[PDB]
Amino acid sequence: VPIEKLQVNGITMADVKKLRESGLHTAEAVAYAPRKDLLEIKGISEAKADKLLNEAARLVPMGFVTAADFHMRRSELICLTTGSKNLDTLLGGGVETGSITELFGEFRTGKSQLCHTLAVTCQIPLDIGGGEGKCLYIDTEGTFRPVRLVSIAQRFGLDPDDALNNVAYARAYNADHQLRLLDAAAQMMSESRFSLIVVDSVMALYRTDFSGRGELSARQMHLAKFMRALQRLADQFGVAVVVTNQVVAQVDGGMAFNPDPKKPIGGNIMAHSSTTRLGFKKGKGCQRLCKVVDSPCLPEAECVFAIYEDGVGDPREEDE
Amino acid sequence: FVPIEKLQVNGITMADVKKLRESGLHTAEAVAYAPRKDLLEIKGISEAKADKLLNEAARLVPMGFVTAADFHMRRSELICLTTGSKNLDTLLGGGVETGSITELFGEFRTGKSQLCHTLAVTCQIPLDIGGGEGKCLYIDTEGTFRPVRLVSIAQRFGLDPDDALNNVAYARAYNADHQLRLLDAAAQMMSESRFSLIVVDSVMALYRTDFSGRGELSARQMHLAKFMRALQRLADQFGVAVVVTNQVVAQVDGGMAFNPDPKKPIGGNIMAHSSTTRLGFKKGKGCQRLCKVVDSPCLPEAECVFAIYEDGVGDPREEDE
Amino acid sequence: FVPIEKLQVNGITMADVKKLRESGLHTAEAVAYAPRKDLLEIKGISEAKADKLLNEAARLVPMGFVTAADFHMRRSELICLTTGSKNLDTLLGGGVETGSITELFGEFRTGKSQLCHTLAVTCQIPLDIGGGEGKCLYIDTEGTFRPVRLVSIAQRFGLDPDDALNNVAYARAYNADHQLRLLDAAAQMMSESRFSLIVVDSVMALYRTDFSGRGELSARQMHLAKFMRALQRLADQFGVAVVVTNQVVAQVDGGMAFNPDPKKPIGGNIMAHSSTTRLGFKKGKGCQRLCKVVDSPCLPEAECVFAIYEDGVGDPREEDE
Amino acid sequence: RRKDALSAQRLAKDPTRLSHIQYTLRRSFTVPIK
Amino acid sequence: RRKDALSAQRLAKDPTRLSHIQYTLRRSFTVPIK
Amino acid sequence: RRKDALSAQRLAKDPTRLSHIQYTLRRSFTVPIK
DNA sequence: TTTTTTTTTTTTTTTTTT
Ligand SMILES: Nc1ncnc2c1ncn2[C@@H]1O[C@H](COP(=O)(O)OP(=O)(O)OP(=O)(O)O)[C@@H](O)[C@H]1O
Ligand SMILES: Nc1ncnc2c1ncn2[C@@H]1O[C@H](COP(=O)(O)OP(=O)(O)OP(=O)(O)O)[C@@H](O)[C@H]1O
Ligand SMILES: Nc1ncnc2c1ncn2[C@@H]1O[C@H](COP(=O)(O)OP(=O)(O)OP(=O)(O)O)[C@@H](O)[C@H]1O
Ligand SMILES: [Mg+2]
Ligand SMILES: [Mg+2]
Ligand SMILES: [Mg+2]
Ligand SMILES: [Mg+2]
Ligand SMILES: [Mg+2]
Ligand SMILES: [Mg+2]
Ligand SMILES: [Mg+2]
Repeated sequence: VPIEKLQVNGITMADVKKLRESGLHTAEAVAYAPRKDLLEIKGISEAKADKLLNEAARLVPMGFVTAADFHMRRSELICLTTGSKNLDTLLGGGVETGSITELFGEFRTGKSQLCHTLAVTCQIPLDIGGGEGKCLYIDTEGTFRPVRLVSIAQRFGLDPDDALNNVAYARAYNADHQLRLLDAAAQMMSESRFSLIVVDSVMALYRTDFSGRGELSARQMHLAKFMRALQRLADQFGVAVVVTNQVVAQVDGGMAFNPDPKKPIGGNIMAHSSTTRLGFKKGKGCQRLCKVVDSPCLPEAECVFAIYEDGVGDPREEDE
Repeated sequence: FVPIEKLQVNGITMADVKKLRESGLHTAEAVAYAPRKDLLEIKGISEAKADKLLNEAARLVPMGFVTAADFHMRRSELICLTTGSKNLDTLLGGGVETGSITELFGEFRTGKSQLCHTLAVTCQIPLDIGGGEGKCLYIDTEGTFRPVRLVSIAQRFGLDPDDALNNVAYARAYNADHQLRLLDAAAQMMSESRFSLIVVDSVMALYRTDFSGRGELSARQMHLAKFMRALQRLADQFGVAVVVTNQVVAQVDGGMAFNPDPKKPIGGNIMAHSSTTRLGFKKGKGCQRLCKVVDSPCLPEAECVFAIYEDGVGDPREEDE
Repeated sequence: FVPIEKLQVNGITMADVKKLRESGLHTAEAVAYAPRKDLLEIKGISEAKADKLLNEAARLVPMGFVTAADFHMRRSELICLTTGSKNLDTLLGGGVETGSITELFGEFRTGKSQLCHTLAVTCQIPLDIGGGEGKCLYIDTEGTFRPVRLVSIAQRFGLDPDDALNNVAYARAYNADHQLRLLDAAAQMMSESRFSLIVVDSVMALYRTDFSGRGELSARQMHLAKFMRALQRLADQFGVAVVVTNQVVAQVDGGMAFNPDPKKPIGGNIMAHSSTTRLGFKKGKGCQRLCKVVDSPCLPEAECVFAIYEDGVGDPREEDE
Repeated sequence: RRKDALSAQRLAKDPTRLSHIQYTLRRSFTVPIK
Repeated sequence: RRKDALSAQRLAKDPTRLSHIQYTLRRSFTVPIK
Repeated sequence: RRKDALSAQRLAKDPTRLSHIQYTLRRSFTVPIK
């Protein structure tokens, strides 16, 4: 819903441009935003803010809906194929739009390869399992490689030039820049249709930006704000969100019950914010193991997927 | 309960009833429990009219002293909702209790949302088996509601999936103000049809990000106290079970080593004092989970083991052992 | 790169610039990449002045989005440094890539320092033969640097030994603090004159002894993370190829029998994630050595054989076969 | 079990119960030992 | 599948669906057993 | 190959490049199939 | 012309060795 629909009942274009400069680009963003943040905007009065809130509430519903209608609505949600039948079976058709998916594991587990595969496959038509929309990439480690995108698009028969042109790329150098890039991303997705957002990696900058136990609270709260903004963007635009995370080995071997001494970074905030969590491990050769850790609707299981020059796929009999 | 229409006596106009309904008061109990200040804050209400309304509400709703024997025999007839697990049912002494606040806290993948779904679907079965025979209301603050689980569990209990889905109301909150405002709509809805369960998953999710810094801590705590007071008042009015979900964080200050668990729930003292019963959840082996009663005015402290299967929460099987 | 002197606009004084230079920031890119907190904590800068500096830096260098095609065509022109061996060039798809972190890990006597010595010379030959046409910087933490090898390698490539020795800067670190502090002088040196290669051999030579025990592990890991992050800023600023050498350790606990190699590089998750590319070295027969790519965002896993001779690292000869 | 066990309408609809409560409240105290 | 399956605008353009939701929400409760 | 390929000064010196990037980012989405 | 009252309220993990 365009924000220009708010140009009624004494609302001035200056108010709309101020809201756009403040990061709000759609009526849904205005509706979701609380009154406190609206009051923080310069040149906005309490009565004008109340009028804006009422107008937004009129445009988008916020009441109670029966479970049957919600179920039939979610039954039509778009799922993006990952190029592997095993992954699609484990995720029940692929990654789900409007939800946060996290991939965690050690290095050389192919998380970036899966991100590239998702970025390229978001452009193929729906009947094959795509999303038919542009992709947005935020890189925090300088590991983006367009060669993989070109090769994988060659696998799917897409035009490499169009595939490269339909993918937007950006790099963040600090936590503040990473948070600030979200405003530009929201503006771009308001001006044109997108389907996928990829963040690799979320916790790379926070490890060095914040120092000591004294700054732990600030780092955790900044991460919470970043994930809240990501979730707001996700349910505002309905695009899939994928984030990658690192791991750390726990020195204290007190919890010997868990055979794996590696746990993802971010702690409780990171664990609670993410809707779905997938852990990655390395097998033999090009094979890798993917395990669902947390999911509101999926059982715990494992799958095997291989990485080849054309991207992520099902393991071949030669690898068995 | 007592419908508010009984207040249309002794010169009370229907416009006053409309004003009260618009102000959030929908039952005679709501008028009786409301203090003088809140009534005076309503536009178009005179002091004499407020006094007359208070007198009429007190006449209909008894508010005096009652001997403990009658209170005991009254509480002995409360409806308790089964959780689908006999091991967990024994610890609760018959299941969750209507007219009370139950809180579940723990880390992720501990099955709190699964238990909430099981309670939401089991409140419709006949009470002779352990149900409540009423509609359920769901408020989601994390976008984690999944009707597929409800359909599967309803299939487990031999219930019609269509009616089970139609008997559950669902809503999502995007900020603290909207979450608080949704209670008005919930109260309006329950004044027309019989409900038995209200679930909030999760209470503390939005307040963590909505209020920023140490300076805004007081406002956040005041808003949370207001929300919990509203929940308690609603439960008292309609006598429905209330279940809330809470998150947990690790205390970095490892100076005290007496408690082996370095994780404590979010909410501070307000959540601890307001909630009536508190249950902590931990992950066991496989699909098994551990539940522990932390605070309860009637139940002793103990632990229990349950499990999660495709058809919901239940007792662990010998295969998992 | 844009010099910091261009920043003295719109009320910016020379005193602020000299204070920033004393603080370790020598380029406008350093100011742009610097977080607001770190810029503000420096004494002598106001919040408004810091905001003005950030705005000017954002104006000078781009920080927004860009299409993938333009990034790909820009990357296609990146300079790769030849290593003197055709097998290694084929394995790496051109040679050592500038602007990325390359790690060489393996046992002793495997020739890790030989590749660094070869790159110290090949970084000065003209671009047409895979060179860099820039000065080299060397950081030594084990007392292994030997100019004789550099002289021999320069003789192999036909470069003047005097010019080759004069075009390379050498420094030795005695502790972790000195190792980190050397980067401050290195940034100024590379800002005053053009450089193309930085070599660190080895990164964890001092960290193993400086920090001991489980209590000091967190501080050591954090210090290593800060060192690698500073290296990443430096590489991004100047676009010079960064090469680091690492040692190996034998895992006593043979629980993970799936891995036939009982030796793994030290550093843990920080070292594993920080490095963009990782190459493992093993000893072959005679002068032959085996190089294997472990982690690479764009290269497949493979192995190759390279020989070491008096003139440096090269392709194996038929006599050694 | 009853759907409105704790409802105030149950107490309001039984004046005899309220009269019994009032009578028991003001009856003279006795030692509860048999 | 639809481009705007979860978009709120889909609910805004269909007042009949909202009316049906409101009618179903306040319809009298019945035992969901055939 | 260029000595200042990945340097940020290259983009700042070509405003036409930035204008083309902005125009390409804002063009409407099309299916990348011939 | 006179003549003060009276506190609230918690956050939040890190990290291998041999
Ligand atoms: N072109 C390629 N062809 C085949 N395999 C490749 C190719 N590029 C990379 N790989 C494989 O992928 C691995 C690294 O993949 P990727 O970077 O996605 O891993 P990751 O675990 O997510 O890493 P990081 O933590 O560094 O981001 C390589 O070690 C290699 O096995
Ligand atoms: N259909 C299912 N069959 C089996 N296990 C399932 C099923 N759906 C979910 N699970 C399991 O239930 C767990 C997640 O439960 P739940 O969503 O209630 O988590 P939670 O601990 O309450 O966390 P949250 O804070 O994310 O709500 C996971 O272990 C998941 O594998
Ligand atoms: N002048 C030389 N001519 C030929 N071969 C040499 C010469 N100097 C060294 N070597 C070879 O190189 C080996 C040592 O190489 P180098 O010091 O690079 O190894 P390394 O594995 O990196 O060592 P470290 O772990 O001690 O740094 C010698 O054992 C020898 O085989
Ligand atoms: Mg990767
Ligand atoms: Mg979860
Ligand atoms: Mg849950
Ligand atoms: Mg208590
Ligand atoms: Mg040696
Ligand atoms: Mg050596
Ligand atoms: Mg890597």
